[PDB]
Amino acid sequence: QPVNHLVKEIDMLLKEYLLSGDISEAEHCLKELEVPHFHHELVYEAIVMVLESTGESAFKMILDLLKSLWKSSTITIDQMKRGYERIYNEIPDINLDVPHSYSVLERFVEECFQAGIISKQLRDLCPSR
Repeated sequence: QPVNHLVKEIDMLLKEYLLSGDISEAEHCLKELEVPHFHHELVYEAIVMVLESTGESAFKMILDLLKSLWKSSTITIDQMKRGYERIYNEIPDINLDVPHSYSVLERFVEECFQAGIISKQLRDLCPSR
């Protein structure tokens, strides 16, 4: 299949963040991509990475990145909503691939709500509930 160059760049950005811990680098690289109508894909891929990870480090790191991106006006409400809704749609299959993903997703969504970055409506739409 042909390369989706932008998916590749978003995955590289997220992996570089998880490996380096450098939130500012991640933010700057996202802005340099200049893809504000594909920020739903950043959100989607970031949450999939949390679901696929082990231990707590990726969960916290991705939480902190999404917190900063929302709070800095880098992701619009529509893009944020669509990223989470895309995860909510695909979670049955993600959960088959990675058991107990419903519970990880629910914890992640609750922590995002506790951080002020998603509406109560969007939290409540999580199918784990």
